[PDB]
Amino acid sequence: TKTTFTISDFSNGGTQYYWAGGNANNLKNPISSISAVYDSATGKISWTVEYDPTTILKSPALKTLKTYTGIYIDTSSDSKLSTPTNVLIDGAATNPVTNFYGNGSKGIEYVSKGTTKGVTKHTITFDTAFSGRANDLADLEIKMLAATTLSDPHFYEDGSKGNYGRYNGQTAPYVIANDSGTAIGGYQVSGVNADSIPSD
Repeated sequence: TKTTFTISDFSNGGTQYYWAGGNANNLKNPISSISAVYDSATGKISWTVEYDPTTILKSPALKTLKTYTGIYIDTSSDSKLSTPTNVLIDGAATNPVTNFYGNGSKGIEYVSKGTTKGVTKHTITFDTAFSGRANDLADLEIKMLAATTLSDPHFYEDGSKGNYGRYNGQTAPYVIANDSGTAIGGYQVSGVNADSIPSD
Protein backbone atom coordinates (compact mmCIF):
# COMPACT_ATOMS: atom_id res chain seq x y z
CA THR A 1 0.00 0.00 0.00
CA LYS A 2 0.96 3.66 -0.51
CA THR A 3 2.58 6.52 1.35
CA THR A 4 2.64 10.19 0.46
CA PHE A 5 5.85 12.13 1.06
CA THR A 6 6.16 15.88 0.97
CA ILE A 7 9.21 18.21 1.17
CA SER A 8 8.84 18.14 4.89
CA ASP A 9 9.62 14.41 4.72
CA PHE A 10 13.02 15.22 3.21
CA SER A 11 14.09 18.01 5.61
CA ASN A 12 17.13 16.19 6.93
CA GLY A 13 19.05 15.36 3.84
CA GLY A 14 19.15 17.52 0.78
CA THR A 15 18.32 20.91 -0.32
CA GLN A 16 15.72 23.36 -1.57
CA TYR A 17 16.85 25.66 -4.34
CA TYR A 18 15.58 29.18 -4.90
CA TRP A 19 15.80 31.88 -7.56
CA ALA A 20 17.49 35.25 -7.32
CA GLY A 21 17.06 36.96 -10.63
CA GLY A 22 19.17 40.03 -10.89
CA ASN A 23 19.02 40.23 -7.06
CA ALA A 24 20.58 37.82 -4.60
CA ASN A 25 18.90 39.93 -1.85
CA ASN A 26 15.40 39.11 -3.04
CA LEU A 27 15.27 35.37 -3.20
CA LYS A 28 12.09 33.72 -4.35
CA ASN A 29 10.64 30.19 -4.25
CA PRO A 30 8.76 29.04 -7.28
CA ILE A 31 7.91 25.64 -5.80
CA SER A 32 4.48 25.54 -4.04
CA SER A 33 4.98 21.84 -3.20
CA ILE A 34 6.54 18.49 -4.03
CA SER A 35 4.67 15.29 -3.32
CA ALA A 36 5.68 11.71 -3.98
CA VAL A 37 3.40 8.65 -3.65
CA TYR A 38 5.45 5.52 -3.06
CA ASP A 39 3.84 2.08 -3.49
CA SER A 40 5.55 -0.50 -1.29
CA ALA A 41 4.20 -3.42 -3.42
CA THR A 42 5.57 -2.29 -6.82
CA GLY A 43 8.22 0.23 -5.84
CA LYS A 44 6.69 2.85 -8.10
CA ILE A 45 7.01 6.44 -6.98
CA SER A 46 4.77 9.07 -8.55
CA TRP A 47 5.94 12.63 -8.29
CA THR A 48 4.00 15.82 -8.39
CA VAL A 49 5.65 19.24 -8.50
CA GLU A 50 3.56 22.33 -8.22
CA TYR A 51 5.46 25.09 -9.99
CA ASP A 52 4.37 28.75 -9.63
CA PRO A 53 6.53 31.17 -11.52
CA THR A 54 3.73 33.67 -11.32
CA THR A 55 5.41 35.72 -8.62
CA ILE A 56 8.88 35.86 -10.09
CA LEU A 57 7.35 36.66 -13.53
CA LYS A 58 4.92 39.32 -12.30
CA SER A 59 5.26 41.66 -15.23
CA PRO A 60 2.40 42.36 -17.60
CA ALA A 61 4.87 42.90 -20.39
CA LEU A 62 4.95 39.03 -20.45
CA LYS A 63 1.19 38.42 -21.04
CA THR A 64 1.64 38.15 -24.85
CA LEU A 65 4.40 35.59 -24.72
CA LYS A 66 4.27 31.94 -25.56
CA THR A 67 6.00 30.32 -22.67
CA TYR A 68 7.46 26.89 -22.20
CA THR A 69 7.83 25.03 -18.94
CA GLY A 70 10.41 22.40 -18.20
CA ILE A 71 11.56 20.02 -15.45
CA TYR A 72 15.14 18.89 -15.20
CA ILE A 73 15.36 15.57 -13.44
CA ASP A 74 18.44 13.54 -12.52
CA THR A 75 18.24 10.02 -11.12
CA SER A 76 21.80 9.11 -11.90
CA SER A 77 23.20 9.17 -8.34
CA ASP A 78 20.80 6.38 -7.38
CA SER A 79 21.35 3.03 -8.88
CA LYS A 80 18.03 1.85 -7.43
CA LEU A 81 16.06 4.62 -9.02
CA SER A 82 15.57 4.36 -12.73
CA THR A 83 15.15 7.24 -15.17
CA PRO A 84 11.67 8.78 -15.07
CA THR A 85 8.72 7.73 -17.19
CA ASN A 86 5.44 9.29 -18.26
CA VAL A 87 6.75 12.80 -17.63
CA LEU A 88 3.88 15.22 -18.08
CA ILE A 89 3.20 18.90 -17.62
CA ASP A 90 -0.38 20.10 -17.13
CA GLY A 91 -1.29 16.54 -18.16
CA ALA A 92 0.28 17.04 -21.59
CA ALA A 93 3.41 15.33 -23.02
CA THR A 94 7.04 16.57 -23.14
CA ASN A 95 10.17 16.52 -25.39
CA PRO A 96 13.43 15.56 -23.76
CA VAL A 97 16.42 17.86 -24.08
CA THR A 98 19.75 16.22 -23.28
CA ASN A 99 22.84 17.97 -22.00
CA PHE A 100 24.44 20.12 -24.69
CA TYR A 101 26.84 22.07 -22.49
CA GLY A 102 29.20 19.08 -21.89
CA ASN A 103 29.37 19.96 -18.18
CA GLY A 104 29.04 16.34 -17.17
CA SER A 105 25.57 16.60 -15.60
CA LYS A 106 23.71 13.38 -16.39
CA GLY A 107 19.97 13.77 -16.35
CA ILE A 108 17.50 15.47 -18.63
CA GLU A 109 15.21 18.45 -19.20
CA TYR A 110 11.70 17.37 -20.06
CA VAL A 111 10.16 20.37 -21.79
CA SER A 112 6.51 20.93 -22.63
CA LYS A 113 5.35 20.19 -26.14
CA GLY A 114 2.90 23.07 -25.96
CA THR A 115 3.22 26.67 -24.85
CA THR A 116 1.11 28.76 -22.51
CA LYS A 117 -0.11 32.22 -23.29
CA GLY A 118 1.65 34.26 -20.68
CA VAL A 119 2.92 32.97 -17.35
CA THR A 120 0.90 30.52 -15.22
CA LYS A 121 1.05 27.89 -12.48
CA HIS A 122 1.95 24.46 -13.73
CA THR A 123 1.67 20.90 -12.49
CA ILE A 124 4.53 18.63 -13.40
CA THR A 125 4.27 14.89 -12.82
CA PHE A 126 6.34 11.78 -13.56
CA ASP A 127 7.07 8.26 -12.33
CA THR A 128 10.30 6.63 -11.27
CA ALA A 129 10.69 2.90 -10.67
CA PHE A 130 12.48 2.11 -7.37
CA SER A 131 14.15 -1.30 -6.94
CA GLY A 132 14.79 -1.14 -3.18
CA ARG A 133 12.70 -1.96 -0.14
CA ALA A 134 11.18 0.76 2.02
CA ASN A 135 14.29 0.94 4.23
CA ASP A 136 16.46 1.95 1.30
CA LEU A 137 14.48 5.10 0.92
CA ALA A 138 17.05 6.51 3.39
CA ASP A 139 19.32 6.75 0.31
CA LEU A 140 16.95 7.93 -2.41
CA GLU A 141 18.78 10.60 -4.32
CA ILE A 142 16.93 12.59 -6.96
CA LYS A 143 17.06 16.20 -8.14
CA MET A 144 14.33 18.28 -9.71
CA LEU A 145 14.33 21.82 -11.11
CA ALA A 146 11.39 23.55 -12.68
CA ALA A 147 12.16 26.29 -15.23
CA THR A 148 10.30 28.63 -17.47
CA THR A 149 11.54 30.01 -20.80
CA LEU A 150 9.95 33.00 -22.48
CA SER A 151 10.16 31.72 -26.04
CA ASP A 152 12.68 29.00 -26.73
CA PRO A 153 11.84 25.28 -26.15
CA HIS A 154 15.45 24.13 -26.22
CA PHE A 155 16.94 24.53 -22.80
CA TYR A 156 18.86 22.62 -20.15
CA GLU A 157 18.70 24.13 -16.69
CA ASP A 158 20.38 21.63 -14.43
CA GLY A 159 21.47 23.47 -11.35
CA SER A 160 25.07 23.52 -12.22
CA LYS A 161 25.69 27.25 -11.71
CA GLY A 162 24.49 28.85 -8.49
CA ASN A 163 25.27 30.75 -5.30
CA TYR A 164 23.91 31.62 -1.85
CA GLY A 165 21.48 34.22 -0.45
CA ARG A 166 18.99 34.54 2.47
CA TYR A 167 15.40 33.13 2.59
CA ASN A 168 13.58 33.26 5.88
CA GLY A 169 16.97 34.23 7.27
CA GLN A 170 18.95 31.11 6.31
CA THR A 171 21.66 30.73 3.72
CA ALA A 172 19.63 29.50 0.89
CA PRO A 173 21.23 28.37 -2.29
CA TYR A 174 19.91 29.79 -5.53
CA VAL A 175 20.20 28.78 -9.19
CA ILE A 176 21.82 30.83 -11.93
CA ALA A 177 20.42 30.14 -15.35
CA ASN A 178 22.72 28.49 -17.84
CA ASP A 179 21.12 30.61 -20.52
CA SER A 180 17.55 31.61 -21.13
CA GLY A 181 15.76 29.73 -18.40
CA THR A 182 14.18 31.73 -15.64
CA ALA A 183 12.13 31.28 -12.44
CA ILE A 184 14.18 28.19 -11.69
CA GLY A 185 13.74 26.34 -8.41
CA GLY A 186 13.58 22.85 -7.08
CA TYR A 187 14.83 20.33 -4.67
CA GLN A 188 17.47 17.68 -4.27
CA VAL A 189 16.39 14.65 -2.30
CA SER A 190 19.01 12.83 -0.33
CA GLY A 191 17.13 10.38 1.77
CA VAL A 192 13.63 10.25 3.11
CA ASN A 193 13.79 11.38 6.72
CA ALA A 194 14.50 8.43 8.98
CA ASP A 195 11.08 8.67 10.69
CA SER A 196 8.85 9.22 7.71
CA ILE A 197 9.96 5.86 6.27
CA PRO A 198 7.07 3.37 6.37
CA SER A 199 6.38 0.05 7.94
CA ASP A 200 7.55 -2.58 5.22
